Amino acid sequence: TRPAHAVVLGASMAGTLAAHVLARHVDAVTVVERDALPEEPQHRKGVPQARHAHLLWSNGARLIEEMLPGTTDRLLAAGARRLGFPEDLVTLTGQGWQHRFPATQFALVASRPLLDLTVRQQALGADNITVRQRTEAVELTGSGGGSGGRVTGVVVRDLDSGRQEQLEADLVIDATGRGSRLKQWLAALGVPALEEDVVDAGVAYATRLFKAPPGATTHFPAVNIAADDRVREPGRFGVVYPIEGGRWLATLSCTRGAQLPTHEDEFIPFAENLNHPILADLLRDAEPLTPVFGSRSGANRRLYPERLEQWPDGLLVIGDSLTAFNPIYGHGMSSAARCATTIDREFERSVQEGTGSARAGTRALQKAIGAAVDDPWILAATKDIDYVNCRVSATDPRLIGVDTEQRLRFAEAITAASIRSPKASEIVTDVMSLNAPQAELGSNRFLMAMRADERLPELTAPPFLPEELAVVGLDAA
Ligand SMILES: Cc1cc2nc3c(=O)[nH]c(=O)nc-3n(C[C@H](O)[C@H](O)[C@H](O)COP(=O)(O)OP(=O)(O)OC[C@H]3O[C@@H](n4cnc5c(N)ncnc54)[C@H](O)[C@@H]3O)c2cc1C
Ligand SMILES: [Cl-]
Repeated sequence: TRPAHAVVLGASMAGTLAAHVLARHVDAVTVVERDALPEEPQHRKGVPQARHAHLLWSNGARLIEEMLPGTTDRLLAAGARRLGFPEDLVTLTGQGWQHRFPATQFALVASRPLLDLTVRQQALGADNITVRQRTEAVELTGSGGGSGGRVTGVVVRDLDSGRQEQLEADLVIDATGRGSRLKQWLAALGVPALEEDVVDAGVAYATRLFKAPPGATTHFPAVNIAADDRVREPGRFGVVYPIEGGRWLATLSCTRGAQLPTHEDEFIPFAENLNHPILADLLRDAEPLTPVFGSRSGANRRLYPERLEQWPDGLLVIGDSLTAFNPIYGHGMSSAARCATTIDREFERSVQEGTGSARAGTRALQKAIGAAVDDPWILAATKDIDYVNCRVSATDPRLIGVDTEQRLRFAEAITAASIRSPKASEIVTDVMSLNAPQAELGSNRFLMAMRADERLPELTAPPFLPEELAVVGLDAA
């Protein structure tokens, strides 16, 4: 019959959105979060990735705005910036500088603690949501393996008292992120292993927070620098994003085989060694506020519970626990929002009575969630699969059934069109913002746009406007 109590494990972006949506369809929702959740925008140990630059692409932003009206204005009122693409970015691709065409998509940029707080404030206020902070999910309860498995609840431990308690539930949602213990919980119930795809280019991140030149966060673009991506060499990248409070977040990254800064005096020289040194020129006199923070969470990985015949009833997996991506493409929060939107749109259809058990509904929900995360998976995996020394363990025929040399040729063509042809840039910006599938770049429509559109002359300098150079006090020469 119909769920009366849902338990959500984890209260970051995926779990907070999921709890909001589930409270609309289920009598009572409990949220279990290991951290204390701050009432001010502060970093916390359970989301260490929030130290690094975050873009909320228009796909995720619109889905959050639909679920939680007013959120976008609250973010802008608190200093977030709406960055139009490509218009508001100075971007060097492996094919040249991006012409700054009038924006066709956007992303919201704020410090990740402000985004998270603003969302929580909107989403966890409902009267039928109970948030248990400083509480750790320990294992799942129920039975697994052949025929009739079901999850009936969760063992939780209060971290202040050390006391463990059994939390019964009709539906359990794992939103505990890339560090989820899900595989261990499933093995303990007797559930067989999940199918999983990996495309792991060994990407790593190094980030410093800076005080920006006054006014740069409002009147100076974001800047994104990529390698010429010589076929046999690791990629190296850098981005500088404005966030609230007149600060710049600078995130440097590379793929397997290149070295990232780990000491502060190594940071600007890495940016100096990118294909164009502009990031170093911008940061050279900016005031650093933090040491270098690192991340090694850069692999693309995807679990396929929707394929497991022995998936247990009453269990859903969402967010980074289900699938996680190379952060350079910026889709994890959008993918989290898609998971919650999909639950919202499919919950009633899936749980309609008639089958006599929760199996049909659980499996139908997890199958719809699986379809919803396909776009960020195939985008990021396609972009990473041909890096030198990339580790590929995937069954996806879109990836493993195609000629590598053909894919490389396709990719250069798409990039070359996007930077200098406005009609191509619209379609590519749609895909890069997670609003059209990667498959659209192989369509008749896109190929025709690539062929028929004008192509502007190559840019020979970063396309800053004069008013922008004035802000940071640089000279075109
Ligand atoms: C370097 C880097 C840069 C990124 N940049 C971007 C970007 O630009 N744009 C974007 O959209 N995404 C970006 N991402 C991805 C984004 O951070 C995540 O997709 C997003 O946080 C959603 O993840 P989540 O809610 O599923 O899990 P997480 O955010 O990882 O949170 C999981 C939650 O579960 C809690 N938890 C864990 N274990 C337990 C337990 N046993 N019991 C209870 N609670 C538990 C944790 O404390 C945490 O609150 C980036 C990621 C990284 C690493
Ligand atoms: Cl991290």
